[PDB]
Amino acid sequence: EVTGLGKLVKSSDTLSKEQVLNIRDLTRYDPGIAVVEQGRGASSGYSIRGMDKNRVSLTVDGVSQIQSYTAQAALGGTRTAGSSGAINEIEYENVKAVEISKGSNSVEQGSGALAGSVAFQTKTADDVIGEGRQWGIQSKTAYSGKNRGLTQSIALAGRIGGAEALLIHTGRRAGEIRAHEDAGRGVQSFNRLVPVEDSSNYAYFIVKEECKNGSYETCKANPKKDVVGKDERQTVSTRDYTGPNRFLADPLSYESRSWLFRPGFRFENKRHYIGGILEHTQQTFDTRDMTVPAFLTKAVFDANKKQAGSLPGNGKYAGNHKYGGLFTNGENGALVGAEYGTGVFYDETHTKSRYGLEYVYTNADKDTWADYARLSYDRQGVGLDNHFQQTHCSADGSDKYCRPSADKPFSYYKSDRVIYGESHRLLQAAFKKSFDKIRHNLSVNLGFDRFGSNLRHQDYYYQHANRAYSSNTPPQNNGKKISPNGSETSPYWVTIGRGNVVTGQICRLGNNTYTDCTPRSINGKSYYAAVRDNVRLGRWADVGAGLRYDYRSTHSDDGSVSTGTHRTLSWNAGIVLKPTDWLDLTYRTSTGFRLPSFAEMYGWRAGVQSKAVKIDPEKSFNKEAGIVFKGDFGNLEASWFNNAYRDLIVRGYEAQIKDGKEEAKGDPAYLNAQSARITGINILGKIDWNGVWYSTFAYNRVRVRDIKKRADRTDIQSHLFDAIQPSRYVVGLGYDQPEGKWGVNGMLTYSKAKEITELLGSRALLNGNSRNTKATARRTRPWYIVDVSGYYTVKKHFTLRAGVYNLLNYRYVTWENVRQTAGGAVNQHKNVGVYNRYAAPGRNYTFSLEYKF
Amino acid sequence: KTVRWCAVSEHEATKCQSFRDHMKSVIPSDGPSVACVKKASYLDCIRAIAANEADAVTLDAGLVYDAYLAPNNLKPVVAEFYGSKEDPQTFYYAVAVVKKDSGFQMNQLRGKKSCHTGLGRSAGWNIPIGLLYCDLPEPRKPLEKAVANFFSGSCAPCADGTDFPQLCQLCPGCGCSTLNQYFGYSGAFKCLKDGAGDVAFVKHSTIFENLANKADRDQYELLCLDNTRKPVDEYKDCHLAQVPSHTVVARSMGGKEDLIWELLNQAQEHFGKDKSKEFQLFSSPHGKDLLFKDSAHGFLKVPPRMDAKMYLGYEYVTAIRNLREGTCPEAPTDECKPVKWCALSHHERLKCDEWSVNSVGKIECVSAETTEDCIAKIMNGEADAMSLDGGFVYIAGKCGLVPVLAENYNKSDNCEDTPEAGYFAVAVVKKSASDLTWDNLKGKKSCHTAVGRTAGWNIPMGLLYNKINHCRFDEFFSEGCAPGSKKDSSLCKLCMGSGLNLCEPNNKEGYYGYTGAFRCLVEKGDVAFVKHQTVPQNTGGKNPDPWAKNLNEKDYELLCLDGTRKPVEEYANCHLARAPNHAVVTRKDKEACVHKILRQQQHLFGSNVTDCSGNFCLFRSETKDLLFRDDTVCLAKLHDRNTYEKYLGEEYVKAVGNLRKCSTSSLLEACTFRRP
Ligand SMILES: *[C@@H]1O[C@H](CO)[C@@H](O[C@@H]2O[C@H](CO)[C@@H](O[C@@H]3O[C@H](CO[C@H]4O[C@H](CO)[C@@H](O[C@@H]5O[C@H](CO)[C@@H](O[C@@H]6O[C@H](CO)[C@H](O)[C@H](O)[C@H]6O)[C@H](O)[C@H]5NC(C)=O)[C@H](O)[C@@H]4O)[C@@H](O)[C@H](O[C@H]4O[C@H](CO)[C@@H](O[C@@H]5O[C@H](CO)[C@@H](O[C@@H]6O[C@H](CO[C@]7(C(=O)O)C[C@H](O)[C@@H](NC(C)=O)[C@H]([C@H](O)[C@H](O)CO)O7)[C@H](O)[C@H](O)[C@H]6O)[C@H](O)[C@H]5NC(C)=O)[C@H](O)[C@@H]4O)[C@@H]3O)[C@H](O)[C@H]2NC(C)=O)[C@H](O)[C@H]1NC(C)=O
Ligand SMILES: *[C@@H]1O[C@H](CO)[C@@H](O[C@@H]2O[C@H](CO)[C@@H](O[C@@H]3O[C@H](CO[C@H]4O[C@H](CO)[C@@H](O[C@@H]5O[C@H](CO)[C@@H](O[C@@H]6O[C@H](CO[C@]7(C(=O)O)C[C@H](O)[C@@H](NC(C)=O)[C@H]([C@H](O)[C@H](O)CO)O7)[C@H](O)[C@H](O)[C@H]6O)[C@H](O)[C@H]5NC(C)=O)[C@H](O)[C@@H]4O)[C@@H](O)[C@H](O[C@H]4O[C@H](CO)[C@@H](O[C@@H]5O[C@H](CO)[C@@H](O)[C@H](O)[C@H]5NC(C)=O)[C@H](O)[C@@H]4O)[C@@H]3O)[C@H](O)[C@H]2NC(C)=O)[C@H](O)[C@H]1NC(C)=O
Ligand SMILES: CCCCCCCCOCCOCCOCCOCCO
Ligand SMILES: CCCCCCCCOCCOCCOCCOCCO
Repeated sequence: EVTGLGKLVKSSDTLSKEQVLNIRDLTRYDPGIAVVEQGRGASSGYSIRGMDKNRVSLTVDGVSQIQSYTAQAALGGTRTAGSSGAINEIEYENVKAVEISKGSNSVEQGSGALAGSVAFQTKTADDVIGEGRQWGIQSKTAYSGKNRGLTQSIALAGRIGGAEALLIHTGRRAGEIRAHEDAGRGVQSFNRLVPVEDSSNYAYFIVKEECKNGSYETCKANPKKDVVGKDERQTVSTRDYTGPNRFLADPLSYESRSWLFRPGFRFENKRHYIGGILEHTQQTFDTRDMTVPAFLTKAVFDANKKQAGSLPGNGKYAGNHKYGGLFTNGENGALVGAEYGTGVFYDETHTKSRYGLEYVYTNADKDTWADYARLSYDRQGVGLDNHFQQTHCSADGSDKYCRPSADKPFSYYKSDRVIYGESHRLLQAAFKKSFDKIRHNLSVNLGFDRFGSNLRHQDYYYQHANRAYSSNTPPQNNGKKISPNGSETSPYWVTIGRGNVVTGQICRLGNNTYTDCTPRSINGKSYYAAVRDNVRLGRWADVGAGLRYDYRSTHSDDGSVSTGTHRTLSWNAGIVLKPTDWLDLTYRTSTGFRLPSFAEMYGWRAGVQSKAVKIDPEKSFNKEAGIVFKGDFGNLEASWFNNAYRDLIVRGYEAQIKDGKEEAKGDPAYLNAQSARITGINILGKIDWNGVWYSTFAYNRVRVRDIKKRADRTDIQSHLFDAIQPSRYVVGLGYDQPEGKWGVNGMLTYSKAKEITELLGSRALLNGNSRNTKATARRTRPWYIVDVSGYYTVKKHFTLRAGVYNLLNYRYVTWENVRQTAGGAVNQHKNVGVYNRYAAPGRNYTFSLEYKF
Repeated sequence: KTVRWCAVSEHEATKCQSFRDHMKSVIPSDGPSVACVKKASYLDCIRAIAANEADAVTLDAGLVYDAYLAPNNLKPVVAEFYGSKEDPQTFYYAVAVVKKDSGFQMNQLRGKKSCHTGLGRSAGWNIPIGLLYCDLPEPRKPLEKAVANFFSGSCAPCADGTDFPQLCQLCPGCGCSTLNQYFGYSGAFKCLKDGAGDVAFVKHSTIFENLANKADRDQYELLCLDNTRKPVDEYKDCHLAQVPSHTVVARSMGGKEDLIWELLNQAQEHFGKDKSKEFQLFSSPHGKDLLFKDSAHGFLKVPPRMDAKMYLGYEYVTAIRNLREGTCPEAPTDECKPVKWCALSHHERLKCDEWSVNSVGKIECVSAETTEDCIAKIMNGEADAMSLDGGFVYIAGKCGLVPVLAENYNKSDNCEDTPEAGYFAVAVVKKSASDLTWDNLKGKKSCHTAVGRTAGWNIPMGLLYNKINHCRFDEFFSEGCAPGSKKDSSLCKLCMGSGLNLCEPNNKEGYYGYTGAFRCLVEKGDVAFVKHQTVPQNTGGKNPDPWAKNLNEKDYELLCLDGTRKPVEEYANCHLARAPNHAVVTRKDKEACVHKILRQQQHLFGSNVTDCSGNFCLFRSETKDLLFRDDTVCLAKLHDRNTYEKYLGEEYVKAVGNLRKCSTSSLLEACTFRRP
């Protein structure tokens, strides 16, 4: 049947069977569809048919989720927060089904379905309440060894009516996903500045506070000698090392809590249903960036001197506290001491809140004008809270809570929080009716959404505690004043007091850089109307078609935001010829479009006034032909696709040709600049092995073809296809007992290497000029792994699960990991450095205990 | 060596004699001779000097521009100064006078009513109309009809009242005499004072010559080109254009120039010149302003490095060029044209070329031999911007340029909003070398980076010029090393670098530069005038070379202006003066655009925010420090310190000046001739 081919459906049961707990487990055996790493342990949506992030739509119960938002980066040579960039991960313990669509799909999922779409539907009371029972309670509890991840879930559901209710609570705590034990084991060295007596014969001083009787004249008889820094070699474990040449991923501390409540009422007649929905899930991704050297070295002290010169008080110290003494320039005018190590932290907080009401009209028998209808209202909010923190007030460490204080001279702290959020107030009408011998299945869908996008920038300040110090001319005694030179007989006259703590607010208003903490607020309304129809043309063929209109209007107080009206037209059509040798000849066509994102609308800024520019939507077109052999053996499916993207949005310049020569006009802006097409192949099948158990097969191979840039644009980096998941084979062999008590499964996955052509390119200039550029510094090698899983149930009640993943301890590095280093990656890693840290996990175990009651 | 003049009218042909009559005074052999040559028009004179049958003609600014033009390239050499010597009216100022608080700026002249001194006149017509030429409504030919439809009624005397009625709306008929109440400088001003017009185009002096009272003139203002107003007594900082009154001009490269001055100066002397008897050169028995203007008080020599366009000025040249060539963009998009950067070497030009390519046209490139040649190219408009050290910001500022952006080296979140103060120029001595102070510095051996450089020369000799009023620093110190000085001077008596590189401002001279100057201190000299980072830069091992490997910064102290000494880290209370970091400078009419684009460029190719291995980086260079310093964090905008005096600081300004007027820079000399 036409609706839907090119789909990939997974149920709640399929999920529990494959023991998927992480977002990465979900498409683990589906080649051609991958999860894009966010950089700090989160994720930023999916990657299909060459495109990723905001080019594949992510929906839950008809409501789109958060857009990936990346704020323009800060100048100044310091570490900052930036926006999260992530897209919110769904709690799988709340979903009944998942519908993944490859290729364009805007008629179904609207804006954002350029290259594909991922749609989730939430569970109901019936998914927990058994066949002949009035209530029910389920209980999944799982441990995943690869990230020391415990997950616990309980689901309550009961019905006395009439009235029904569903209540689900899920708690998850995990850590960093560990790597192969050999990749990143061992030891490494680094330097650390330590105090040493200055050898100069002019390095003498006394301090006023240490002159308890008399004065300089009497106290100079006991001078102290200055101190200087020499660094010393130190060796630590790879886990403890801080610096550029890092062997292990940043330590992650992950937590998730999710609440789902869904009350409902069945009326009389049994064809009327009102129901509410209440979801609140929150995740935290807290890391420490170990790429940052904790300890100061002589190399950086000398560097600062070259620029800033020596510092008053250097080498001099209160009491015997030699260490010291040793302090140098930080950032934001701070002086930082060698006795503390610095630490950098990111505390990300992802919160989704959903409140919705629905009315559902079913009708079988089918005597009224609609066999199915649904009115729904949904208020959703998603917030990504990214809190940067830098401390230099501990011996490492590293402390995230320590602060500069008078008793801690030469300490430092910086805070920076960027909060991104979206809201929908979506009103959806869905009607459905079947007409007739040739049966027509008509479908209409209405939509109204009042939406808003908001980025806040706050808690952005520094603090330091610079020491109270002065070097003074001693009192005259007697005759005339003598300014000392630091000799043993003429030591300096110095006073040293405790540090004075200073705060600086970093935020500015209306200056159009990263430090502009004027909230970026974009609001709007939107409408969609969609008519679809699929007909069964006898037994020989089925034909489907769909049409959709989308309107979107946006406003911002900020006149520089690319704001306006869009009206796009989406349509699809498919055919399934069945000459029935139990083989189907399939051919489908669908359009896809993506409106300018909220980050693209805000535009590129360089601390000067910007005009707003018009942005047309990205568009795509997907032709796909396929053949499937079905029968007693099961089925074997193959398809060839051709997706053509157009009006791709990139940062560049408008171009025009005045007197023969082309030239750039306007500002650097986000414009529709490029088109690109991709072709490929998919094989999918399952064998029955009869034969007189089962097997699975899957294969994907994407290729890039034409890449044409618009003649009215320049400074256009072509297109690095680093998003494309490398060609992969995944075969399966497993046995399910017909009784349904136990089962075994074996999975073999083999991925090709990353094609170097997919990450190479050039930047177009004028007139025939260009510059060759690469996406990453490295590409990945081929690899194969085997997973073995099994289960056992004790009749409806207890059911145990166990999986050994990467049985052969194969040491390899995944491409999806290396992608994080690419230019253009959300929260790109730099500068690597050593690629050991991107190693995939070796042999790992997961265990799940499911209870029904 | 004979010097032939040239006269237009047959009346001044007789005025040109003597000749050998009342000028035959103290004639050697072949030198101070003056002949007469007759030609019809003023053009014929310059066309004659183009050959050789003429050598010297005095011209008004309009013809000075004509004489500069090809093929007969003529250069100005001598000017008629008026008034005092302390206040020589060599140039006048074209000015726009308005009533106080009248509510409009220079870019809002459209639809207003104008008062001119007369059609075709310099300050009253050519300059303002020339400067407005592009804003005029097409067709811009004929010019009168265009101006008439740009203003809402004007008094343009000496113009045709019938063909161009609107140009006589404020004065019916356009009287070309005193009969017209609104004629000339005073007449145009009256047209404003009465309220007939909203703006009067006259000379700076006009309002002071028609309004004797301060309170009366307090009711008037001036329009500045930057779209602000200023009081009428600030014309020097608020004028349409500066213009040379009467300028004598020779045939550039290929014609007696120093002989012409030797004449005209000697011709002053013997007031046979004109402030004794016979014959007063300036006044004529049969005519007015015959050979020279009667208002003249004598002559001054135009500085060597002064070409015509630099002499007439950017504003004037721009206005007249518009008036003649008439070339204006038919598509006035009112957006920013490419910024033309100026490169000082092949390596700078290479990097600039790469930048221009990566900047998709927003940056273009021009080269020049020296720093001063580039500044002059920015002045005349052949270039737009370049980065300059504090020293060259002072001279560029005396030449009418402004700083747009400062180079910043501090790592901070708000780098691009906060301009850094800069560094400190200090005097370094050894602690062992007792007894040294700033007072008894006379007779000691000094170490300078190079003569003419900011911290190494200008500032220290600037503080010392207020001790001994003479540019003989050679005879103040015992000896020393100041690379660039005369070979027979005492400031080369202990340099190094064999050959002819001895005492030469380049790295072949081992004592050139900050580093070399400090090396001079530790090996030969006893006091170095250097940067406050210099000593730590070359101690502790940062300088791996043998002469500096074991050196310790704490072996050295600093000379303070109060006669005391402090260690090298106490520079903040022991310096000569504060100097600013490098700054990008440009013309005033480019300030906004340069500001806009350079800030855009650093967000495209800035320090971080890009992979410097894979792409272009603005702040990285194939050798060292090309275009900008290599440790530039970002370019910071300038609010308060947007002028050269405010950017440099009062300490720097008070320090030099003196040493100025005593300087060697020929560019500074040239710009000082125009201001003042
Ligand atoms: C880049 O990089 C570079 C390099 O590094 C850098 O630079 C640097 O910097 C630094 C600083 O930071 C420095 O150092 C410094 O020095 C000084 C001195 O020296 C100097 O000299 C001169 C004079 O002498 C000067 O000049 C100046 O200038 C400046 C600038 O511009 C200015 O400022 C400004 O101004 C303006 C105009 O007017 C305005 O005013 C504003 O406001 C400002 O900003 C000024 O003014 C001037 N002067 C004066 C003074 O005035 C030059 O510049 C030089 O600098 C010294 O002094 C310092 O000191 C430091 O140290 C010490 C020890 O440690 C400490 O302590 C201090 O001390 C004092 C005395 O004793 C004190 O006072 C006191 O006070 C009290 C009161 O209390 C209190 C309370 O209680 O409240 C506390 C607090 O804290 C305070 N403060 C605050 C902030 O808050 C307060 C006060 O009031 C305030 O004012 C408020 O606001 O208070 C009593 O009452 C009395 O008064 C007394 O006793 C104080 O306190 C303290 N302070 C603190 C803060 O604490 C500290 O630490 C200090 O800091 C030093 O040493 C150097 O030199 C430099 N270098 C160079 C090359 O330049 C930069 O930064 C960068 N850049 C960027 C942009 O990034
Ligand atoms: C924003 O933008 C900013 C710019 O605006 C950015 O700042 C810039 O960033 C730069 C990089 O951070 C920064 O630093 C520069 O770094 C170079 C050094 O090069 C880097 O890489 C080196 C190689 O990796 C390395 O250096 C050495 O290398 C040696 C030799 O290998 C190392 O020894 C190794 O160490 C091991 C360790 O032992 C074992 C061990 O642990 O025991 C065995 C053990 O079993 C294993 N463990 C395992 C296997 O598990 C380990 C393991 O193998 C290793 O860990 C693997 O990594 O090791 C042994 O001890 C053994 O010795 C050996 O194997 C040594 O350890 C390395 N040191 C360090 C610190 O690790 C470093 O990683 C280094 O970072 C500096 O040299 C630069 O300085 C110089 O630059 C120029 C160089 O040519 C020079 O310029 C000259 O100047 C002179 C004078 O004027 C003139 O002549 C010219 O002008 C010019 N000359 C020329 C030729 O042109 C000059 O010398 C200068 O000093 C440079 O400083 C850079 O400073 C800044 N830029 C600026 C302007 O500030 C920044 O990134 C951004 N900021 C932010 C916040 O994002
Ligand atoms: C007027 C806005 C109403 C829309 C809110 C609907 C959801 C209510 O919960 C919001 C709080 O939940 C946290 C999500 O963060 C806020 C998202 O909305 C802000 C973006 O404009
Ligand atoms: C424009 C040309 C720039 C070249 C960019 C790519 C450089 C080549 O990459 C090297 C590929 O080798 C990959 C190494 O990665 C895995 C091998 O080691 C894995 C450890 O298990």
